Parts: sequence; C-alpha cells; structure tokens
Amino acid sequence: RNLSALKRHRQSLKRRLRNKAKKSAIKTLSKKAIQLAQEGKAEEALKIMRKAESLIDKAAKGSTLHKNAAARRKSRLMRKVRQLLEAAGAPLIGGGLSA
Amino acid sequence: MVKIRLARFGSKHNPHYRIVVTDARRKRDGKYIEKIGYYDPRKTTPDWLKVDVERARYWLSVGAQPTDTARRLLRQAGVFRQE
Amino acid sequence: GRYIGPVCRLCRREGVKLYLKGERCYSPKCAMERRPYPPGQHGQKRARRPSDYAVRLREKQKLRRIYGISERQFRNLFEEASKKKGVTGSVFLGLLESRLDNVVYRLGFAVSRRQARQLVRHGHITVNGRRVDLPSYRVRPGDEIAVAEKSRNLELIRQNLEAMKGRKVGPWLSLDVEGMKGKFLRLPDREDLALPVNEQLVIEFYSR
Amino acid sequence: PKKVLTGVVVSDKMQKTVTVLVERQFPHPLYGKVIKRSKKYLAHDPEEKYKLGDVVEIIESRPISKRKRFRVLRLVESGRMDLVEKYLIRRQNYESLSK
RNA sequence: UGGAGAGUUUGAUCCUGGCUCAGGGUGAACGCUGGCGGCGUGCCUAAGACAUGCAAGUCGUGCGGGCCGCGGGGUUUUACUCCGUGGUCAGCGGCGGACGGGUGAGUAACGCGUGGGUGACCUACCCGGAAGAGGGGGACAACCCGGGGAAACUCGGGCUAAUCCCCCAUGUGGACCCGCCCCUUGGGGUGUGUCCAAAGGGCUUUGCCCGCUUCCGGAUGGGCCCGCGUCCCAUCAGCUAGUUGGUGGGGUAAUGGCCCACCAAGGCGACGACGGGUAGCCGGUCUGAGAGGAUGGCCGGCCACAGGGGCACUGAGACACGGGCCCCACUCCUACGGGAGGCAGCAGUUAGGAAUCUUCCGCAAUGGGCGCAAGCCUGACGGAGCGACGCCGCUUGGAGGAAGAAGCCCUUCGGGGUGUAAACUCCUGAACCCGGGACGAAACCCCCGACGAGGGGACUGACGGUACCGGGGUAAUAGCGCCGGCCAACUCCGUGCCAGCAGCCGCGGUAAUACGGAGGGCGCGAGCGUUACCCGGAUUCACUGGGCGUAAAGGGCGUGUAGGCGGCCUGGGGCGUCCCAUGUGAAAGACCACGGCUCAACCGUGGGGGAGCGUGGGAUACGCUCAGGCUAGACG
Ligand SMILES: [K+]
Ligand SMILES: [K+]
Ligand SMILES: [K+]
Ligand SMILES: [K+]
Ligand SMILES: [K+]
Ligand SMILES: [K+]
Ligand SMILES: [K+]
Ligand SMILES: [K+]
Ligand SMILES: [K+]
Ligand SMILES: [K+]
Ligand SMILES: [K+]
Ligand SMILES: [K+]
Ligand SMILES: [Mg+2]
Ligand SMILES: [Mg+2]
Ligand SMILES: [Mg+2]
Ligand SMILES: [Mg+2]
Ligand SMILES: [Mg+2]
Ligand SMILES: [Mg+2]
Ligand SMILES: [Mg+2]
Ligand SMILES: [Mg+2]
Ligand SMILES: [Mg+2]
Ligand SMILES: [Mg+2]
Ligand SMILES: [Mg+2]
Ligand SMILES: [Mg+2]
Ligand SMILES: [Mg+2]
Ligand SMILES: [Mg+2]
Ligand SMILES: [Mg+2]
Ligand SMILES: [Mg+2]
Ligand SMILES: [Mg+2]
Ligand SMILES: [Mg+2]
Ligand SMILES: [Mg+2]
Ligand SMILES: [Mg+2]
Ligand SMILES: [Mg+2]
Ligand SMILES: [Mg+2]
Ligand SMILES: [Mg+2]
Ligand SMILES: [Mg+2]
Ligand SMILES: [Mg+2]
Ligand SMILES: [Mg+2]
Ligand SMILES: [Mg+2]
Ligand SMILES: [Mg+2]
Ligand SMILES: [Mg+2]
Ligand SMILES: [Mg+2]
Ligand SMILES: [Mg+2]
Ligand SMILES: [Mg+2]
Ligand SMILES: [Mg+2]
Ligand SMILES: [Mg+2]
Ligand SMILES: [Mg+2]
Ligand SMILES: [Mg+2]
Ligand SMILES: [Mg+2]
Ligand SMILES: [Mg+2]
Ligand SMILES: [Mg+2]
Ligand SMILES: [Mg+2]
Ligand SMILES: [Mg+2]
Ligand SMILES: [Mg+2]
Ligand SMILES: [Mg+2]
Ligand SMILES: [Mg+2]
Ligand SMILES: [Mg+2]
Ligand SMILES: [Mg+2]
Ligand SMILES: [Mg+2]
Ligand SMILES: [Mg+2]
Ligand SMILES: [Mg+2]
Ligand SMILES: [Mg+2]
Ligand SMILES: [Mg+2]
Ligand SMILES: [Mg+2]
Ligand SMILES: [Mg+2]
Ligand SMILES: [Mg+2]
Ligand SMILES: [Mg+2]
Ligand SMILES: [Mg+2]
Ligand SMILES: [Mg+2]
Ligand SMILES: [Mg+2]
Ligand SMILES: [Mg+2]
Ligand SMILES: [Mg+2]
Ligand SMILES: [Mg+2]
Ligand SMILES: [Mg+2]
Ligand SMILES: [Mg+2]
Ligand SMILES: [Mg+2]
Ligand SMILES: [Mg+2]
Ligand SMILES: [Mg+2]
Ligand SMILES: [Mg+2]
Ligand SMILES: [Mg+2]
Ligand SMILES: [Mg+2]
Ligand SMILES: [Mg+2]
Ligand SMILES: [Mg+2]
Ligand SMILES: [Mg+2]
Ligand SMILES: [Mg+2]
Ligand SMILES: [Mg+2]
Ligand SMILES: [Mg+2]
Ligand SMILES: [Mg+2]
Ligand SMILES: [Mg+2]
Ligand SMILES: [Mg+2]
Ligand SMILES: [Mg+2]
Ligand SMILES: [Mg+2]
Ligand SMILES: [Mg+2]
Ligand SMILES: [Mg+2]
Ligand SMILES: [Mg+2]
Ligand SMILES: [Mg+2]
Ligand SMILES: [Mg+2]
Ligand SMILES: [Mg+2]
Ligand SMILES: [Mg+2]
Ligand SMILES: [Mg+2]
Ligand SMILES: [Mg+2]
Ligand SMILES: [Mg+2]
Ligand SMILES: [Mg+2]
Ligand SMILES: [Mg+2]
Ligand SMILES: [Mg+2]
Ligand SMILES: [Mg+2]
Ligand SMILES: [Mg+2]
Ligand SMILES: [Mg+2]
Ligand SMILES: [Mg+2]
Ligand SMILES: [Mg+2]
Ligand SMILES: [Mg+2]
Ligand SMILES: [Mg+2]
Ligand SMILES: [Mg+2]
Ligand SMILES: [Mg+2]
Ligand SMILES: [Mg+2]
Ligand SMILES: [Mg+2]
Ligand SMILES: [Mg+2]
Ligand SMILES: [Mg+2]
Ligand SMILES: [Mg+2]
Ligand SMILES: [Mg+2]
Ligand SMILES: [Mg+2]
Ligand SMILES: [Mg+2]
Ligand SMILES: [Mg+2]
Ligand SMILES: [Mg+2]
Ligand SMILES: [Mg+2]
Ligand SMILES: [Mg+2]
Ligand SMILES: [Zn+2]
Repeated sequence: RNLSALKRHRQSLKRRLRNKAKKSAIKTLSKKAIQLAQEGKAEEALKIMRKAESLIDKAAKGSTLHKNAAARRKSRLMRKVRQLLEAAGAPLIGGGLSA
Repeated sequence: MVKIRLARFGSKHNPHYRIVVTDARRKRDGKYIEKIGYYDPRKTTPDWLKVDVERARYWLSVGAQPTDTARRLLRQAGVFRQE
Repeated sequence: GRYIGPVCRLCRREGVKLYLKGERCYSPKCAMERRPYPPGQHGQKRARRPSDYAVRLREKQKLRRIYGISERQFRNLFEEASKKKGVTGSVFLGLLESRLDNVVYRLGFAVSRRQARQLVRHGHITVNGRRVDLPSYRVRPGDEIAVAEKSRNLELIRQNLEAMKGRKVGPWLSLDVEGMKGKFLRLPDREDLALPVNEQLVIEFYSR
Repeated sequence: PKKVLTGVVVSDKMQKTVTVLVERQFPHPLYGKVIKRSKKYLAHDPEEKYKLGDVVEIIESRPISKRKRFRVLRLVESGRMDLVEKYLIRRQNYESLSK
C-alpha cells in the first residue's frame, strides 16, 4: 500500500556494503603499515603506506570517504609512520614521505 | 540555488507581487534577500511594474535564476536589453 | 439601524428644534413649535438639575442625531479626528460635513439629510461623473457632486431644485442649478456652521 | 572583533589554566544605579607564565576545552593579592550559612 | 499632541485602607434575536484514538528487458531469426524524497533575541574563471529455473546493459608528510617525494546542445564558539566522578571532556549553584500619559517534535512526519509459526469539552520537484463552502400627514401620554427578473534573428455567467439591555423579609421609581446582553510614583563579615559618563503622505523613523582607578 521510494532504501543498502568494504580495507592496511614502522622494516612499511594513501584517495573519489576527512587520515598515517621510523631510522624505499 | 521570483502580498482577488531575490528552498512569502521590484497584474495604476535594473543585473551576474514569469517581467523592464 | 422611526420627538427631547424632516420643522407643525417639552408621560414634569454626564451625553446625542449617523461611525470619525493634528472639534465637524449625504443636503438637492441618504443610496447622485451610492463617502475639496442624468427627470429633484432658485448655499459650496450640480470648495470652518452644539462638550464626553 | 576582557588571576591550581575574575559596571535596567557584576573565565596559560594576583587581559579564542574558551593576551599589572583576598573572603563566607 | 474619576467603614468629619463600578481588548463561549455583502478568522481541551480518499515524485535525451499488438525483412513453404513501431509494466541508473505542510509535547537552555568570532568549518543544484575526458575490465537487478511460507515476503542457481562498479594512463591542478619564506592559532606561497581525475547521451550530425572530471572564486544556505538579555519558589544552600584540567589518542566538514586511555585535584555557588515549579522564544500584539504591566493566536524569523524510548544507514545535507532497525503500549491480519500499521499533511470520524468548519473546486495564477522540451506531480497554493467569531460597508423607506383616530397607560375626571407615530396621499425602488459580461494571461512554446538582444505568433480562467454595466421592478426583518445611587431613563397594579433582585452600596414584613407585569422613558442596533480572561483606573509593589509615634509596618540590643555609600587639593589613565562618524536595527505591523477596489474594512507605493550593540575618533566636569599632598571627619 506504499510508494516505490523503497527503491531508495534498496540502493542505500548496496552503497552501505560498498562503503564498509573500502573503509575496512583502509583501516586494515593502515594498521599493517604502522606495524612495519614499529618493527623498523622501512621499505615494506612505506611500500604499504603508498597503497594505503592510494586507497584513501580512491575512496575520496566517491561519497564513501569524501571531504578532507581523507586528508586527515592521510596526514595521521604519514605522521605516525615517519615518527615510528625515526625511532629506528633508515627510510629505505623513499615512498610517500618527502625527502 | 538563489532565484528571482514573485511573492504575493495583496489581498484575496487583489493580487500584488514583489519581484524578489530569495533561496528556492524557502516558502514563496518567506524571508527573501532583497526586493528588486513590484508587479501589479490587474494594471490598477499607471505604474504597475517597477524593477531595479542594476540590482537585477547584479543578481544575474552572481548566479540567480529567474522564473519564466519573473524573466518576462524583467525583460519588459529592459534588464536584458543590450542595444 | 439608522434609528429609523419618529424624528420630531428628538426635536422635543433635545430641547432644541432639529430639522430632521426638512420642511414641517419650519412650518408651525414641528411639534416643537407647539410642544417644547420632552416626550413621554413625564415630559411636562419639573426637570431636576442634570448631572454633568447628563449634559455631555445630551449634547453628544444632539450632534449625532442632527446628522443621523450611527454610534459606530460617529465614534470612529471622532477617533480619526483626535488622531489628526489640529483642533479635534473643528476637524470632527469638517469630517461630518464632508459626508456625501450631508453634502447633498447642504447643496439643496434634498430637503432633509435622510431624504439625501435615500437619494444617494439609490444611485441618484454622481461624484465627478461616476455614480456613488454611499452616504459615508467622504467628499474631498474640488469634487463635483452632480445629479445623475437619468434622475434629472424625477419630480422630487425638479421640485427641490426649482425651490433652490434664488437660495444661497454655504460659503464652502458652489451650486449650478441649471446643470443640477455643485462643488465642495473647501472644508467648512467652525464659524461657517450654525449648529446648536458645543463641540468641547462632546470632546469631554469621549474624554471619559 | 574578538572580545578582550581584563581580570585578576585567582586560581593557578590547574595545569596550563587560570581562573580570571572579570568585573563590569553598568546602570541598572530599572533603578538606574550603577551596579557592579563579575564573572570568572577559565583562560589558557600554555606556559604557566601567569600566577596568582596577576591582572591580565583575556581574549576570545578558539575553544580549548569545555568551559575553556579564552586565552591570556598579556599582563596588565603584576600580582596584587588584595582582589584575590577579597574573592577568597567572599568564598569563605559561604561556609557560615548552611544550617 | 499627553494624564478625569465615582460608590462604599461614621450620627457627622478628616485620614488610612481594601472591595466595587465607568474604559479598552479576545482564536472566545452562553442567552434572546437575527436581513445582504466585502475582507479576515475558526480544537485555546486528549501531543487522545483514527475508517476512507488524496497529500512525492519525475526523467525513454542514462541502460537492458517482460507482456500484449502491428508493420517490413532472411526462406519456395515451415521452423527459426533480424529490423522498425505502438501500448503497458516494473527493474537497474540519476535528481528530488532533509524543501514545502503540521503541531507546542519537551526545553530555563548559547533554545531564543542581539552583537560579534571561525587562523576551527561545510554547502547538491546556480554563476564566473583555468584545464581535461586515453585504453581496458567487472558485477547486481530486470529476466529464466528451483525451493520455503497462510501471509508479509524470502532463499538458492544462471544470462545481461549502462551516465552502475573497478584498474591503468594523462597531473591543468589538488591532497599529504618534511623543509624554507611571508603571515600569525589549522592563513598564503614554494621545493622534492608520494597519492588522486572523468560518462556518456541527443540531435537540425563531424557542429552544436544536455551533461561528466579536477581546481580557484562568487553567491546562497548552514555548523560550531563568545559578550550581554530572558519567569516563579531560598518552606530548594550547598552542587559536581566525565566532575575541572592536562598529555596522547579516537571521531567529525570543523573546535571541544564529544568519546577513550593515562596523569594532576580540581570546577560551580547568596552576583542564587543545585533542586522544584512553570513555559517554545522573538518580530510583535493588547493596554497604558508614560514608565510599565500582560501576552506570543493569525502572518514572518529561529527552535523542537512526528504513538513513547533508543539507534545507525544512505546522502552535499537527515539521526529523516508520509525512509530503515530494535524495545514498549495500542489496533488489525493470523493456518498461532508470524506479520502489518502510526492525520501534531488536507478533509472527515470519534472521545473529551462551554466551544472551533467541507470527506468541496481547480493546475488558470504564484511557488516548488523532475525533464532539452512537450509535460508530469504538488490537499504548497489560488478559490468556493459553513459559523454575526471579528472588522467594514448597507438595508428594513423618503416627503406631506389632526390642537391630535382607535386601542393601551395615567388622571385633580378638566385633561395628559404613546405622537407625525399610524392609517393614509405622492415619490424612489432592498430584493428579485432579464440581457451584456470581465481584469486576473503572457510567458514557457513556435517562427524570424544567432536557441542571445530584439520582433512577431499561438495556446491556456478554478473562481464563474461571479464581479461589474444596462433595462425592468415590489414599501419591503428589529431586536436586546437598562430606568434607587454610582449611571442617561418614572408612573400604575400585583406581591407583603413571601415570591424574588443584586457589580458595590443595598431593596422586599400594606400603599416598593430597586421584586414581578404593564404603560412610558433611556441606551445601543443585526445586534444587544452575560460569563470568563488581560491591561486600565491602581500613586493599591510607588524607577518615574508610597510608606512604618497612635492607621498594616523599626529588627529586643550590640559587635561586626560581605556588600552599599565616601571630606579637601593636584596629577596620570579614560572603566562608568558624554560627543561625533559609521555599521547593524529582515519584511509585515505601528506613524505620515499619495494611490487601487464606487467609500470603508482590506491592499499597494513612497517617506520618516528608533533604543540597544559593534567599530573609529574625541571630551574629562562628575563617578572610578593609580600616585602624591592636606586636616575640618575619625582615632590617639
Ligand atoms: K525607566
Ligand atoms: K565548600
Ligand atoms: K460620605
Ligand atoms: K535472484
Ligand atoms: K610535485
Ligand atoms: K523522510
Ligand atoms: K525572444
Ligand atoms: K436602475
Ligand atoms: K429606473
Ligand atoms: K407569591
Ligand atoms: K420594576
Ligand atoms: K516590635
Ligand atoms: Mg522512490
Ligand atoms: Mg526513483
Ligand atoms: Mg581486518
Ligand atoms: Mg557520509
Ligand atoms: Mg531554507
Ligand atoms: Mg512599464
Ligand atoms: Mg544583461
Ligand atoms: Mg485632534
Ligand atoms: Mg491628538
Ligand atoms: Mg577586574
Ligand atoms: Mg597552574
Ligand atoms: Mg585539552
Ligand atoms: Mg513641541
Ligand atoms: Mg512638549
Ligand atoms: Mg476609595
Ligand atoms: Mg468604625
Ligand atoms: Mg450608616
Ligand atoms: Mg463617634
Ligand atoms: Mg471590562
Ligand atoms: Mg469590557
Ligand atoms: Mg436561532
Ligand atoms: Mg467569508
Ligand atoms: Mg477559510
Ligand atoms: Mg492542540
Ligand atoms: Mg490562548
Ligand atoms: Mg539528460
Ligand atoms: Mg511479424
Ligand atoms: Mg534467394
Ligand atoms: Mg512445411
Ligand atoms: Mg517496452
Ligand atoms: Mg519506468
Ligand atoms: Mg525487486
Ligand atoms: Mg517545515
Ligand atoms: Mg527547572
Ligand atoms: Mg533553576
Ligand atoms: Mg548569542
Ligand atoms: Mg545564558
Ligand atoms: Mg547571532
Ligand atoms: Mg556533482
Ligand atoms: Mg562552472
Ligand atoms: Mg562491459
Ligand atoms: Mg562485461
Ligand atoms: Mg560479461
Ligand atoms: Mg536465460
Ligand atoms: Mg547470482
Ligand atoms: Mg603540479
Ligand atoms: Mg592515476
Ligand atoms: Mg561514475
Ligand atoms: Mg571507462
Ligand atoms: Mg559526429
Ligand atoms: Mg561531559
Ligand atoms: Mg584532546
Ligand atoms: Mg585532535
Ligand atoms: Mg556526515
Ligand atoms: Mg556544574
Ligand atoms: Mg555572577
Ligand atoms: Mg510546556
Ligand atoms: Mg497608545
Ligand atoms: Mg509598551
Ligand atoms: Mg515573554
Ligand atoms: Mg507559532
Ligand atoms: Mg508564527
Ligand atoms: Mg497522536
Ligand atoms: Mg517510534
Ligand atoms: Mg520517537
Ligand atoms: Mg545528493
Ligand atoms: Mg529530527
Ligand atoms: Mg526516523
Ligand atoms: Mg502520516
Ligand atoms: Mg516495515
Ligand atoms: Mg461530548
Ligand atoms: Mg476553513
Ligand atoms: Mg481536484
Ligand atoms: Mg500550477
Ligand atoms: Mg509553474
Ligand atoms: Mg487556501
Ligand atoms: Mg455593521
Ligand atoms: Mg414618516
Ligand atoms: Mg414605480
Ligand atoms: Mg491581458
Ligand atoms: Mg502551461
Ligand atoms: Mg533556427
Ligand atoms: Mg518576446
Ligand atoms: Mg467559465
Ligand atoms: Mg439596476
Ligand atoms: Mg439618574
Ligand atoms: Mg433586574
Ligand atoms: Mg462582572
Ligand atoms: Mg395590596
Ligand atoms: Mg403597590
Ligand atoms: Mg419599578
Ligand atoms: Mg417598553
Ligand atoms: Mg458581545
Ligand atoms: Mg481589574
Ligand atoms: Mg501601576
Ligand atoms: Mg497611573
Ligand atoms: Mg492589592
Ligand atoms: Mg519610590
Ligand atoms: Mg501607603
Ligand atoms: Mg527599638
Ligand atoms: Mg568593601
Ligand atoms: Mg567594608
Ligand atoms: Mg570624592
Ligand atoms: Mg570605593
Ligand atoms: Mg585629573
Ligand atoms: Mg571611554
Ligand atoms: Mg520595520
Ligand atoms: Mg501602542
Ligand atoms: Mg480612494
Ligand atoms: Mg538613527
Ligand atoms: Mg570609543
Ligand atoms: Mg585628559
Ligand atoms: Mg591618600
Ligand atoms: Mg581627643
Ligand atoms: Zn421637527
């Protein structure tokens, strides 16, 4: 007895699953990179941080991880990685981090 | 978007419109940004349509969109005339 | 309402001869020329000293019944006059005299103000060419009060304007008898009206 | 223009924070008497530079914490413990009226 | 351009003092009465419960289909299949559903008002500017097959398109880490490193249109923060554990104790915390000479809410009235396993109540959404209907008409009154009856031009055969309250402290201007009264503007805390105070003028305003503060 605006609801569900996935990836990768920064493995750490930043910006392309908020996540990731490698040294791969 | 449209201010069977700049999302008799003219459809007085041309040109320059009736009334006041 | 009913009983009650029938208030038949006491069973009895409220109420009722204006319009006109700048009483009188029915009476088109009211209401009077049928219409200085061309053949208008030949009009009015028209030249001053009313008494009556 | 008040530091017992008491005179809205009211503001002292009794200027600032919305602009005059003593006696009188 | 008082304590008086009345107002209700129209207005109670219909959709110029039908092809026929086309149906996809509309529950709060801050922020569509769109890949519906369920609906398998999703490239540019410079909270620039772009469709078809991507700016809308203002009770005096702060994090577009770890012990309060009660707030509105009091309905702004409570998803934007989830109460279906629902949208039903409307017409106008457009949707809106609920206009006749009919009421029995009132005479013509008959409506669109400017053309009226105009044309609703004083209006009879009246003083127990009726009179009039409520008078919470010896009121006395108040002279500052300039003070309303409906109510245009607050500059007499000095107060 209702109107077909239920269609909107359906779409949201799809979009929901689309978003939760991307974020769930980003978070995961971030953690991974930070681990390698704590253990001193700088090459792999930066190599994974590059992919994390890429996934962040790709999520920002759509309505999932829009706005800056994406820049916020990128900033926090790069800061934490550079800080943890400074506790060990030798930024081997020279990836996302500026000279 | 911001639009240039008419607001109804006369009484019943006595319509009087204010040509007005307002946000489209607001009610037609609600808080507008600026009154840029007035319009009397029944032609009761010899001055039944007045428009501030420079102000209308400004609001069109900044990105306002008039209604078909509003655009007609403006065109009658030479807002778009470039002769 | 219009109080419609006996009128010369007001000629009697107000103690001053009013002119509500036009004629017959000039003829020795007004019942004021022969019975100056107020109406009722207790009219010929010795009157007691009236209170101040009695005096002011009687004066206001006199001035109001002279024009035949209801209490609503009367109080409205008075408040309008008190809002304006100037003497409240003279402005109130100028407003009352500016009514279309009163102007028709003053211009001699009708013998009484109520006959003038009927002449206006039935569309027999025009203002600046356009027909006007509202007694409460306010005449502005310069307005031409004429008789409808379709009504200029009526017997009563013929009689009234045939009697107006040679009669003078108020200093604030002009009259053309052949064309059956006239002009409201200006607002009448207090010195132009010979009404038996003290305006300050009415001002004090509404001051309460 | 960001509001700039002037008051007395009456509490340095917090970390990087000072309680500045600010008075104000104004005619009474109905009785015309010039009355004197006061208000305590929690201001930001990121250097622990200001101490008790210091009369300081305070400036409207970006929120630092809940109830902390002001920064200490500059020092008007050094420690004058008289106003502090007045405030402390005003507070101490409250214990005498309980029951 | 503004200010009235009166009745009432006494045998009489002056005062004090309360009560009452005259005034104005209402989203009103009730009684009696009730003719017309215009404009407004109409659940104040149960934010109780709701049958039924409508109220939010729209795009085939994003994409592929199903069903029904037609036409033309490949074929000799059949089978099979291809193309075009019409209708219909949903689907995938985009935009809108966050606006508009309703309501006052809850909230004493940065909720609102006002003035500021954002170097701590966002903004779809819209406008301006710079640049770009290369190649490849994939999935889910529709649909086909099967299963489960009474139903709502649900599950599995398989095929497929795109402006759906993904990868690589191009890096105008932008994002981030780090460094430098300017600037000063996270603003702007610069370098290296790294990371990030896109979608096609339509034709009048190789040229345009609707779009797409990245970036800067505009515009609009909003988020957050701060100063000041915002009811009653102190028979609420102490409140606080995320409490106050810090550090580091999480989170958001963004600050924040918003949230979380760890550390410090703070934070608030008689300048009224906390608690209780009440209540959306304002522009304004009513009243008032003003100050002030009262109030927040209609209209406009902001807030909050969508049966009660909680929660996230999607999105530029929601913690989403007609979206989703869970708990509770309720109603309905039920194969008893489980489901469906949410008028404080329009109208209507029912309950409550003293009381509040039509289950109406229309997309013509204005406004909104989608669309290139045609157009579609719009219970927004424009209208009509009902209700003297309010305001305004108007009618129920006009003129003549007896020293005065009758009836009725008084009466000194002479007469007086109802009263020119009536009947009557002449006159106009409310209603009605005909005919004409609108403004509101010129744009979108089409044609020319260049899809621009400009010109031209055509369509479209719910109200409604309404308004209005012309002709014809009948004397044709009046009621309600009061008549002792305040307070305008008096006699007769009946009644006999009875029956009753009464706002206050008070009237009635035999001859009542007070009861009841009559005659007469007074006041208003399609109204008149009553009740309720607000302001008024009331200088009766006294800032303007009161008091305390005996009228209500000096604390039993002291010491003294906070607080209030502060002698004379000089100087510094300029906080109070004052001045100038400037910003702000939306519109509506209020005031003034002119104008439009024949007037008015109603409405339009223009004018003038204004405290407060922000900013810049200035003054220093007084109050303030600091420094110094004096001795008349005070102390020794
Ligand atoms: K005052
Ligand atoms: K304590
Ligand atoms: K007396
Ligand atoms: K399936
Ligand atoms: K670079
Ligand atoms: K919704
Ligand atoms: K054109
Ligand atoms: K006629
Ligand atoms: K006629
Ligand atoms: K009896
Ligand atoms: K009586
Ligand atoms: K005593
Ligand atoms: Mg839908
Ligand atoms: Mg849809
Ligand atoms: Mg994981
Ligand atoms: Mg989001
Ligand atoms: Mg809005
Ligand atoms: Mg013109
Ligand atoms: Mg132009
Ligand atoms: Mg006057
Ligand atoms: Mg006056
Ligand atoms: Mg101070
Ligand atoms: Mg400290
Ligand atoms: Mg902090
Ligand atoms: Mg003067
Ligand atoms: Mg003066
Ligand atoms: Mg008294
Ligand atoms: Mg006594
Ligand atoms: Mg006595
Ligand atoms: Mg005595
Ligand atoms: Mg009253
Ligand atoms: Mg009243
Ligand atoms: Mg009735
Ligand atoms: Mg009506
Ligand atoms: Mg209505
Ligand atoms: Mg209600
Ligand atoms: Mg109310
Ligand atoms: Mg398109
Ligand atoms: Mg075929
Ligand atoms: Mg062949
Ligand atoms: Mg065959
Ligand atoms: Mg089809
Ligand atoms: Mg479809
Ligand atoms: Mg489906
Ligand atoms: Mg709304
Ligand atoms: Mg409370
Ligand atoms: Mg409280
Ligand atoms: Mg504020
Ligand atoms: Mg507050
Ligand atoms: Mg503000
Ligand atoms: Mg976009
Ligand atoms: Mg652009
Ligand atoms: Mg493909
Ligand atoms: Mg494929
Ligand atoms: Mg495939
Ligand atoms: Mg298949
Ligand atoms: Mg499958
Ligand atoms: Mg570059
Ligand atoms: Mg790339
Ligand atoms: Mg895409
Ligand atoms: Mg592609
Ligand atoms: Mg081509
Ligand atoms: Mg907290
Ligand atoms: Mg923190
Ligand atoms: Mg942070
Ligand atoms: Mg968000
Ligand atoms: Mg607290
Ligand atoms: Mg305080
Ligand atoms: Mg409440
Ligand atoms: Mg007034
Ligand atoms: Mg006032
Ligand atoms: Mg209030
Ligand atoms: Mg409201
Ligand atoms: Mg409102
Ligand atoms: Mg309900
Ligand atoms: Mg619920
Ligand atoms: Mg709820
Ligand atoms: Mg969107
Ligand atoms: Mg909400
Ligand atoms: Mg919801
Ligand atoms: Mg609903
Ligand atoms: Mg459901
Ligand atoms: Mg009932
Ligand atoms: Mg209605
Ligand atoms: Mg309809
Ligand atoms: Mg429409
Ligand atoms: Mg339209
Ligand atoms: Mg309507
Ligand atoms: Mg009336
Ligand atoms: Mg007569
Ligand atoms: Mg006739
Ligand atoms: Mg026309
Ligand atoms: Mg159309
Ligand atoms: Mg062409
Ligand atoms: Mg044209
Ligand atoms: Mg029609
Ligand atoms: Mg006629
Ligand atoms: Mg009397
Ligand atoms: Mg009585
Ligand atoms: Mg009463
Ligand atoms: Mg007797
Ligand atoms: Mg008797
Ligand atoms: Mg009597
Ligand atoms: Mg009578
Ligand atoms: Mg009444
Ligand atoms: Mg009162
Ligand atoms: Mg008072
Ligand atoms: Mg007074
Ligand atoms: Mg009192
Ligand atoms: Mg006083
Ligand atoms: Mg006193
Ligand atoms: Mg004593
Ligand atoms: Mg002191
Ligand atoms: Mg002291
Ligand atoms: Mg002094
Ligand atoms: Mg002092
Ligand atoms: Mg000095
Ligand atoms: Mg100053
Ligand atoms: Mg204004
Ligand atoms: Mg006023
Ligand atoms: Mg006029
Ligand atoms: Mg001014
Ligand atoms: Mg200044
Ligand atoms: Mg000086
Ligand atoms: Mg000294
Ligand atoms: Mg001594
Ligand atoms: Zn007479």
